[PDB]
Amino acid sequence: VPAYPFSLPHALDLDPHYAELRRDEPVSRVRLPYGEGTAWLVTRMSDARIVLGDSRFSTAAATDPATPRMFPTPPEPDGVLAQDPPDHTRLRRLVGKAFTARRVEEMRPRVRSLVDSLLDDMVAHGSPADLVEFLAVPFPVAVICELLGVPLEDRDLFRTFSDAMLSSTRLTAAEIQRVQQDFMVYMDGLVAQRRDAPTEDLLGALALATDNDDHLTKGEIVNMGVSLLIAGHETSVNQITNLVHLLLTERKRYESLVADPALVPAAVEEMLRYTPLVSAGSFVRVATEDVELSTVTVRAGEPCVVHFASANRDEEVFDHADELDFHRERNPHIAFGHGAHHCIGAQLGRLELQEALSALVRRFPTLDLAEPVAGLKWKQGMLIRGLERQIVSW
Ligand code: HEM
Ligand SMILES: C[C@@H]1[C@@H](O)[C@@H](C)C[C@H](C)C(=O)[C@H](C)[C@@H](O)[C@@H](C)[C@@H](C)OC(=O)[C@H](C)[C@H]1O
Repeated sequence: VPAYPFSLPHALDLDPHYAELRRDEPVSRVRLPYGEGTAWLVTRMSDARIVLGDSRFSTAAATDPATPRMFPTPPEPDGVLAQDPPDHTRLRRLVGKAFTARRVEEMRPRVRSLVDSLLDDMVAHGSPADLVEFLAVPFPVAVICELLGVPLEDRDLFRTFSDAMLSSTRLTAAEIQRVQQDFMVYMDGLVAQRRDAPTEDLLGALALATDNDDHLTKGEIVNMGVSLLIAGHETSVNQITNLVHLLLTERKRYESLVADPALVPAAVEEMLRYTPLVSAGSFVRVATEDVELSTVTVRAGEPCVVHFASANRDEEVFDHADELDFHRERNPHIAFGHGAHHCIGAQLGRLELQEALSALVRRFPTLDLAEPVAGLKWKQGMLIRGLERQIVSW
């Protein structure tokens, strides 16, 4: 009967319904915006983990246009989200060898230098300035270029492609396709260059063959490079803005990081959990077999959808879940998702946020929201929450 999403999202607030559903009906039936049929909506942490983690659920199935989904275009079956084991498991195994947490930490110095440069630009502009335009938008795409060892001259081409891939793209041409192909040929050439001469970047590592051993196709590598750019961009850009919003609207929080800069990483985790970056449910999971959740048993062929932010506010798991606490002992949030499809960029997402917050705290202890709160322009049509603009003063 009821439609999902329940209501239009306001700011980063959570719909009061979810909290009711956790208590009264953890697994509810719901009608999604675009597929045919009803689906199950999972609202609690244990259930969410089961749907995400257990092999009895398939994302590949969700590619059927008849299958319910949050977004208008049926999913592309090539998308790594839509990959099912064991082909998906191979991709993850191989890319996971190169995308270590150790490789990400080693980027931190170059990433610090990158934020510093962006902020210097913002100081050149003078207070007050749009933190979106100067920090949130440019920073993630630069970070990903660093990760792919793109030379500085060619980064222009990556920005255009990321902006063109977003559904909100202003240009919205027939030409988008022209950009896509132009970009694709470039990536081809970049991977071929890596095959000819090994580089220390993540493309370089993926290009290497121990030659008695498992490695990716050149075409697989190109496609993976595009996958990493797109997944990492939209989420990161808005997530930066969202953490800053939380920090400044109750400024006691930002002051807490000024006082103790070592608190930043803990704070980032807490804000990842607290922020409903994904306004809607999850990419759909269709049951290959009967599976037993908390309160209901899902029959094979029934579609499930997870709301990550609700799970993150589950009262069983988190004391004062509705409150924002940078001094939690444990924080097992699924802001990055869970199981097979755990965002690969989970470490590079954390790096990006920790480095943006630390830089702000270090260069601007006097940082404050210049735009009035009521004035704030939140993005309206989107799967992902974020501010169109965020004017700040220092
Ligand atoms: C704040 C930053 C980020 C957040 C909150 C985030 C969140 C997520 C979530 C929740 C998923 C899982 C969705 C599902 O399973 O239904 C996911 C998947 C993914 N994320 Fe992210 N992400 C972030 C940044 C990035 C970055 C920086 C990269 C890459 C550089 C990235 C690449 C991916 C990829 C490739 C997947 C696909 C998972 C798979 O099937 O292997 N994301 N992300
Ligand atoms: C990599 C990201 C990932 O973080 C996912 C989980 C974000 C949200 C929850 C989605 O999964 C969203 C449902 C996507 O799968 C697609 C609708 C797509 C159009 O959006 C996306 O393409 C976004 C960018 C995904 O590909």
